[PDB]
Amino acid sequence: QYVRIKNWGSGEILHDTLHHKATCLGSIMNPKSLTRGPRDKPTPLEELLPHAIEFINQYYGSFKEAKIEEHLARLEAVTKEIETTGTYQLTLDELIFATKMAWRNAPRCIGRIQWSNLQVFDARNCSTAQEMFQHICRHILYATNNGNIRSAITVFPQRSDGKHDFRLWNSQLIRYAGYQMPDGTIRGDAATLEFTQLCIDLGWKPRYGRFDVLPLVLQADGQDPEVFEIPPDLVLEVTMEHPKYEWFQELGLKWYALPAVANMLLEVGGLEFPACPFNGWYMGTEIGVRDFCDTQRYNILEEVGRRMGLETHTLASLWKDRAVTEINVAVLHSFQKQNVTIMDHHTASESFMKHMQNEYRARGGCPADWIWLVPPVSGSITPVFHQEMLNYVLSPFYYYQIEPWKTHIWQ
Amino acid sequence: QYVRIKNWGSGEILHDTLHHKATCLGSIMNPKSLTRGPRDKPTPLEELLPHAIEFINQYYGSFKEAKIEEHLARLEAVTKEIETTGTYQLTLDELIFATKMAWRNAPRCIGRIQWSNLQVFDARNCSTAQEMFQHICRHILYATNNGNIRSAITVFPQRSDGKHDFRLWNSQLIRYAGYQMPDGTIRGDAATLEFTQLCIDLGWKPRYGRFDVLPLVLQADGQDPEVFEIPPDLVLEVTMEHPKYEWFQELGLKWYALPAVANMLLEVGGLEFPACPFNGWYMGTEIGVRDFCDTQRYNILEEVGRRMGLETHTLASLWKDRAVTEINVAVLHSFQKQNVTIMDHHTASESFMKHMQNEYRARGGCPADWIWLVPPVSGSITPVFHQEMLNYVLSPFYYYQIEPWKTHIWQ
Ligand code: HEM
Ligand code: HEM
Ligand SMILES: N#Cc1ccc(Cl)cc1O[C@H](CCN)c1ccccc1
Ligand SMILES: N#Cc1ccc(Cl)cc1O[C@H](CCN)c1ccccc1
Ligand SMILES: C[C@H](O)[C@H](O)[C@H]1CNc2nc(N)[nH]c(=O)c2N1
Ligand SMILES: C[C@H](O)[C@H](O)[C@H]1CNc2nc(N)[nH]c(=O)c2N1
Repeated sequence: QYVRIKNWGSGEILHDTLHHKATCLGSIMNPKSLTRGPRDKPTPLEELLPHAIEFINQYYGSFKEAKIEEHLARLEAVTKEIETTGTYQLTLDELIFATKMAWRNAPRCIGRIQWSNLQVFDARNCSTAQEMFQHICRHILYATNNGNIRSAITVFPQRSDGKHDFRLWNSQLIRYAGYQMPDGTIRGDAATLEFTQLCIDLGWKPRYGRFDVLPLVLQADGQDPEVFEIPPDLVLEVTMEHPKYEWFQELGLKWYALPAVANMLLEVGGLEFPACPFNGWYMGTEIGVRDFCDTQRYNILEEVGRRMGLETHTLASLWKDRAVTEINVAVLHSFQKQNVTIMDHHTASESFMKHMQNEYRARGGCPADWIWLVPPVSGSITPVFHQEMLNYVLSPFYYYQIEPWKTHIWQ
Repeated sequence: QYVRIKNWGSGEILHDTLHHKATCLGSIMNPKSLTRGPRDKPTPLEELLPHAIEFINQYYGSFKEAKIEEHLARLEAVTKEIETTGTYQLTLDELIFATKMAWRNAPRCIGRIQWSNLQVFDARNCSTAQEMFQHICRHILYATNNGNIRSAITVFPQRSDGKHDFRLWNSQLIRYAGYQMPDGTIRGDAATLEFTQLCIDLGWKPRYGRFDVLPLVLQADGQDPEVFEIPPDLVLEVTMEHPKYEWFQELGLKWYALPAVANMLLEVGGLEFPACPFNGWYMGTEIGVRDFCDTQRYNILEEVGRRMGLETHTLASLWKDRAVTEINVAVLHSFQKQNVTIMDHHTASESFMKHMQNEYRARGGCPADWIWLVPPVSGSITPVFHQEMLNYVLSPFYYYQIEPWKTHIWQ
């Protein structure tokens, strides 16, 4: 059967079949259903082996020209591998496939039309935190590409017993430090207060700035994490300026060009990769609305309002809506001016709609979390708002993890 | 136990207990879980009687000063009533309580801080469509109050066997007609195309305008529906003007002052009221963003853009965000100028947050559908966006219904 899905803007109807391949608390950010926690022992054969077979089938079934001999031979090899060793190793080709599929299956990602365009750095041979650091640097460097942003993923060694996990303690590859000031005030990124403390506690020298790039906190083979400063030549920044307001530059705002997730787990055919940093390119509203205007972040709304000469004390004036748009054009303008890849939320919405349509035609569905896909600003002025969606967990998938410091056994 | 809920903007944590009193497909507009369909026979005693007792307990348990004698006597009376007659009648006091509770339990309503402030018109003695019409007129008149908008509800007779249902075939008490033009174009409200046809098909004279107020299509005691024109002196309208753009008036826009839902079903202690029109007052973004800017409605965005002299062909310019805000200030300004109650989305968001906080303190929860509660524009600039919510069906509740024309047996 199917689930009937309606696009209220265009009246269009779609039939979801794909939800049958799946594995209200919808407005929860980090639900347990979206988390893949730690392990003390390897995954039971009873659950590993069927998952593995399904992946191999999915992998071979994706081929335009089917190769039955290779498929059955690989099915045989993998089965024998799991039954005798208690685990298995993917081929590079299978890993590349897994990373794209997991992105294709990320319900919270608006940039999925790009799913097939991903550079994969195989770091499964990695053994030390220094080698992890080198892989992360190469990733930052490749992905940054002097502002011509490229989507990439670095896949570190898979979880074995769960006592030898490779982990990136950071939220993101590039992110700013947040300090609780003696004044009671907060400096920089209020969202990294706890993690900034962790870095300081592990020997990081805090420069006490508003835009201090946090260090890499790398855990290799279950060992205690090691702190590494990101070479500043690798961190590309965009200084904020408005195309009409000269005073915008005076706010002294900047942002990093690279949106890279550092802390997620890639699940593929029973295998778990607890260290697999990935990136795309920015969507303007993420910096302009979330990073600059949330009270839990840089919180600049009032200042941009006052400087525009608006009624900052009457909500009914819509000064907040007026200010947010200027911040958003500034973000867009600044990235454009400085030759750095950025996408506006309107263009992204249309792109996702095209992708979703392609996905229903290609496989009878697209897992999509409406709450995440709808831009944080101008919702209904956007096609995705009027689109009914089905949110489900397929495989391969990118899961959240429990924060490493909460489960790590020290030395 | 409880469910831990986080407000990411203020870091605040709440514990939901109330979800235990309840009865992903979250982005679906009219799910079956939110619908209460028709009946051929009265509700089985096995399901009616326990629901009835729970309501009586809830009603008596709401008293500041408990009345055990009255409670047990009413429990006894109701039980005897259901066991012997197969149904029961609420007291006016119980009905008033039920209507407010159902509003308090409406997860999709941002105006809930007002839940206790509701005028209840008891029309349970109604027998004809002409009497229904008189009750609706009195409601429109009371609620309108010359622009000083008051929340009201008219409760028509409860469902008996389901073959004698009282129904309002309209979506809303006041709404504009939508016509498919010979030109292939659409005139007026594109969202009422099908229902406008139904009215024409039932003998309504279409005036072929952009703002033609639809007639009342009233079904009393299971009879065939009757068409009634709303007395125009009862329909208060706000003509749209911008406080700075003189050309805004030239767009020739207007909207009705009264947001009144006509088609929902009130469920209370096993009883179903399939005709119970209710209203509040407008939240600006509903007219400005949804009614004026959706492609499925009045679709004015491009015209407001051009007239502002903007890059209507480059999405990256953020012309849509620029235009929507002006439309929104126009809506707000026009209702203010014309002394008609309206609430901006920023003020409404703050109000709901205060309400939600009061609700967790008062009963350990607040059923809330995030997708609906977050304004259609300026999401994150709003406190409700950062609030994690739990969506569940309590009782009393306002359910959707299957469109009457789809199930009605004609004469
Ligand atoms: C190439 C351009 C891309 C764009 C414009 C894009 C954009 C986004 C945006 C806007 C979000 C919402 C993030 C948030 O609010 O926290 C997101 C989330 C996500 N994206 Fe993409 N994305 C892109 C590429 C990628 C890539 C390359 C992958 C993986 C290989 C990916 C995986 C995800 C995942 C897993 C999430 C959810 C993250 C979370 O739950 O915190 N995206 N993406
Ligand atoms: C007094 C001021 C009020 C405000 C500002 C308010 C505002 C709203 C808004 C903005 C919505 C979203 C509607 C949509 O997008 O379709 C809504 C939905 C709702 N409200 Fe309220 N409301 C108010 C009063 C009421 C009253 C008096 C009741 C019932 C007695 C009520 C019952 C509901 C219900 C049941 C829904 C969901 C309607 C649907 O699912 O289509 N509201 N309200
Ligand atoms: N915009 C954007 C975006 C693009 C790709 C990816 Cl992986 C994530 C993205 O956004 C998220 C926003 C989380 N606050 C993000 C994640 C990691 C680094 C920087 C930004
Ligand atoms: N705004 C608003 C609003 C206030 C109270 C109620 Cl009952 C409903 C409201 O909005 C809905 C929007 C549906 N498109 C509404 C329902 C019925 C008539 C007019 C407006
Ligand atoms: C698909 C999605 O459910 C739909 O388009 C929703 C989104 N949020 C909404 N929120 C409100 N208040 N009213 C609506 O009609 C909608 N439409
Ligand atoms: C409570 C709610 O889940 C939360 O505040 C969400 C809303 N939608 C979002 N959408 C995206 N892309 N990113 C987010 O962080 C959030 N935050």
